[PDB]
Amino acid sequence: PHRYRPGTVALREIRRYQKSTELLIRKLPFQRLVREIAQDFKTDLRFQSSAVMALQEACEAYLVGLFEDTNLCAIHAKRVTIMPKDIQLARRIRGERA
Amino acid sequence: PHRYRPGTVALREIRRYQKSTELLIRKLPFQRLVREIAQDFKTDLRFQSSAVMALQEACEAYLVGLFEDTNLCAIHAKRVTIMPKDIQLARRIRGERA
Amino acid sequence: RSRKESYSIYVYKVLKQVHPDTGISSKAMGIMNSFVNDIFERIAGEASRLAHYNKRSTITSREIQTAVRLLLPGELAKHAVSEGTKAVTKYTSAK
Amino acid sequence: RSRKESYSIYVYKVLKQVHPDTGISSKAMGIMNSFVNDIFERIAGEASRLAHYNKRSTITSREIQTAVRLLLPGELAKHAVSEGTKAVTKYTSAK
Amino acid sequence: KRHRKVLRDNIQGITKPAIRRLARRGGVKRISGLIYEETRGVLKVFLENVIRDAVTYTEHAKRKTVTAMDVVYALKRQGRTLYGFGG
Amino acid sequence: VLRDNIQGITKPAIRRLARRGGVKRISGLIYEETRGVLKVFLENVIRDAVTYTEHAKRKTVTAMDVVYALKRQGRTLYGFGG
Amino acid sequence: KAKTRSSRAGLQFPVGRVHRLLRKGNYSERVGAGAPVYLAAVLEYLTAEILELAGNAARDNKKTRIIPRHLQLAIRNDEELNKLLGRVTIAQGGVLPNIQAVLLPKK
Amino acid sequence: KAKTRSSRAGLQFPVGRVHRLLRKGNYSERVGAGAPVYLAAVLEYLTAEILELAGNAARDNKKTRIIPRHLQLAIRNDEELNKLLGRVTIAQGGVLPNIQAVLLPKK
DNA sequence: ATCAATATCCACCTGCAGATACTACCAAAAGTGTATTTGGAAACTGCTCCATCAAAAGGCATGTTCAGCTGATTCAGCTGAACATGCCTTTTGATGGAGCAGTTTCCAAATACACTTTTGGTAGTATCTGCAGGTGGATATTGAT
DNA sequence: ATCAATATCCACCTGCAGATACTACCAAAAGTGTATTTGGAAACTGCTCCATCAAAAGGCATGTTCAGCTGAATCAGCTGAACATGCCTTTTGATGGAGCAGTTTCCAAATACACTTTTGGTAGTATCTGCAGGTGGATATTGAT
Ligand SMILES: [Cl-]
Ligand SMILES: [Cl-]
Ligand SMILES: [Mn+2]
Ligand SMILES: [Mn+2]
Ligand SMILES: [Mn+2]
Ligand SMILES: [Mn+2]
Ligand SMILES: [Mn+2]
Repeated sequence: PHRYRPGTVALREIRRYQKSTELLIRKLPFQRLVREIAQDFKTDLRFQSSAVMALQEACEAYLVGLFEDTNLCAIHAKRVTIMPKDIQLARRIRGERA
Repeated sequence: PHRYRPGTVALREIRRYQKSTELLIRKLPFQRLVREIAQDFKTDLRFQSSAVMALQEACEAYLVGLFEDTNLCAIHAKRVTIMPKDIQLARRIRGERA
Repeated sequence: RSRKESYSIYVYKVLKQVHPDTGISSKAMGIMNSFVNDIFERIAGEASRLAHYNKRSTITSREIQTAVRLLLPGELAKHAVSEGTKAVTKYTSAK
Repeated sequence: RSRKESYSIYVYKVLKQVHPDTGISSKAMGIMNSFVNDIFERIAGEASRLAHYNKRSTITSREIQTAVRLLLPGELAKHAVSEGTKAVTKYTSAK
Repeated sequence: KRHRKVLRDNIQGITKPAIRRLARRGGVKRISGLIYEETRGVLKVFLENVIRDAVTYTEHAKRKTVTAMDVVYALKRQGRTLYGFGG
Repeated sequence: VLRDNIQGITKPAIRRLARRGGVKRISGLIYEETRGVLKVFLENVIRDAVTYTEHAKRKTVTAMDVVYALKRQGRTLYGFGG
Repeated sequence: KAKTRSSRAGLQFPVGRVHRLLRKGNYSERVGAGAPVYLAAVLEYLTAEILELAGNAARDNKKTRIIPRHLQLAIRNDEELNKLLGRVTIAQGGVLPNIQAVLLPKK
Repeated sequence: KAKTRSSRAGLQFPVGRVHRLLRKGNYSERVGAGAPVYLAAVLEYLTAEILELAGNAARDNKKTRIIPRHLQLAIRNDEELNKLLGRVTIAQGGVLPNIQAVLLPKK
């Protein structure tokens, strides 16, 4: 009953996802989240389907980029594990919460 | 013979310099450096007095801000001493390079 | 010798309404001028984009209002909007 | 059904000049269209500002040129400036 | 008539595996258990900000439908220029 | 006693900037690192300033040339016009 | 006979000048009559808000003349103004007193 | 003998179109005759630069059709295009393969 | 704990750099009265957004198990901080001219007009053909022993 | 260093989606010359204000000493990775309905335009005075003992 060691499959996944371009969040749940948030600003809105897809492409690219910065913050602290404090430092230095 | 401990004067200077607004680089050497760099783009240039001063205000405000972010990166790695790698992380996450 | 316009007369007048016994240095006044010109440009630029996106040739107070909502943080925007609307009302209700 | 214009035609001509046997997906073409629109606005914006800063009411090829030098990095600026200068010189002399 | 079903708690549709996948694309090898909730909060802030601006353009235009272009202009305003959806 | 102009940005002056930035303790390698960063900053801003100078057919860099440079570099400065 | 548009709108800021700056800035082909009024009032409002807080900072430091320092203290201590002006440098402003906790001595 | 201004200037990109976009964009009162020529040329040059590199990435991946991924690989592997487009997201572009060295196994 | 050395605070002074106040003249705002432009009001499209639902794969949730990472401990050796001086660089102030910027001039060049020609974007169709995704099947890679 | 389990790779094969490619066009653009106005390059000066430059004056380059920081080596507890198992949702593909973007025509309002009347705002300068430090002395902080 064989087993890959901790880290091996994580590396395999890094290679797989850095090679591909498909969106990583499921479509319908993301769509519901957009509609919920927008509905809290303004009732009775409709969305072009491409508007939702534009939002998803932007959200994902933003989060991927943030994780890259976060990873660099963890490594700077001599860790390999990302923590909330890494995300917070990344955001602070980016001026999203300076 | 009297002696303040490592860190006591450093804290004093932080308090002193954070209270004040005077420029902290001497004027003439800054002016020279500005003229030198400018000479590579166009020869025989003059500068208004206010041009050099705008440059020095901008440059010092930038460096002070960068030292704040640098300090946060040192502290993130459980140090109190800023190092080149801290400046380098801060610049990377700012998008100023890499 | 040509005329170099600025907002300093008006900044000074607003200073006296708000703090009648308070003055302002020349440097502080230059910062206030920079401030007014910056926000002018931000608001006018957003309004211009808004008109262009809606294929309109005209910037009205409605483009200024929406620009203010896009550019100012919450509470600032609310009061700016109410001040803007008040001034336009006063200006219309004035033979 | 009203006409929605794009740079597609011209992007595709340039593609065939550089890579005769290479095609392009419509999504890729959407990207190229965004890119051209984006660079147009950036250059036109810098040119507008530059003309205003010098109290000129005309955007000439000299404003476009300086805008290009302000916006593009090193080598791309050099080569863009040559291709722009050469298109104008040719255009002027080709009348 | 019918009236839309109540939307609530849809931030949880941003699941732990979807967040791990995004982290993997970002080069991340190991992920603290607290990351998932922190990421949902960051995502919500980002989406709220961009949707707020998009809806502002929708309302300014007097439409009830958020277009791709409303989103593209909102993202541009936000210094997050996106190519591939018009403009 | 000739010395490089960049070195006229001295250890004590860099130390003062750091202090205003809230820094308590500084590695010896910071001084040269900071000089490199300062030079890149000055290069980028001066290049744009001089590009505006040249465009206005001038031989004098104005405060406004610097102000416009700083603005397009995302370093907007208040107090020197514009 | 001739009344200023500012005085009609109840403003210190110059409605006429704002109108002209809108015309000659190539923002649009046309400019509605309300637009300069609205814009002038917004700019006045924001100016009043900063001078109010800067005046208070001058008062706190036993001073009657507003300097750049007082503008910086006003702006950076106010969450909304700090955000509006997050990418702006106030010449001769300095910074807020702020020392990270871990740098403080113990005993 | 109606000649296009593009043909006169030696360009694939549309000079007339660019002239009109500059006019309708409220950039300035007037637009010089050289301006749209110089600008169409620059835009053409940059699109050739991108398509050359993207076609290469397509060929490298044994493909005949350029897709957004090839555009992303071209832009992000070129120092200058990466800087020009540093604040732009290419939809369906993905990222460059890149694993920080410390994360690889062993010693 | 003491005791002292040095930093820090506060009240008071006062000359002057740098404010506020005053004045006249003129650019540019506002008043008047045509002359263009525009952006909803109404009145219709067709599109596309919504919702619905059925089938089924595919990814999600959960529990178990343990590898190896984080963070605590301790510590030695290294490195920056503190500190006392005289030389060197900076700063301060005043001289000559480089060039800004003010001003008028006039023509090459731009706008506006209103015609003619051409294109590019379409809807309609056909029509091909690059490649997604699936199958073997050969070949690394990993981890245990 | 061997071998076994399993992920990887690669090259073929289909049947479409999506791309290319015609029409066959035709509405909107673009562009062809006239009539027309005018922006700004050019050439001249004068007066700021900038580079220089030499005297006055106050930071910094320096070497030594040791406080306490960093980074190393070790270890334990616990997190978070991996994977097996069960099954809930999202994905996919339609149906039908209608909400609403997107056009087109009147034009009554709303701007722009050309002219003229006036005045607010600038820029010279004339005064006025907030406060930058300078003093004196009292107290708090720091660090040794
Ligand atoms: Cl209006
Ligand atoms: Cl031109
Ligand atoms: Mn080729
Ligand atoms: Mn006391
Ligand atoms: Mn189970
Ligand atoms: Mn409608
Ligand atoms: Mn005092």
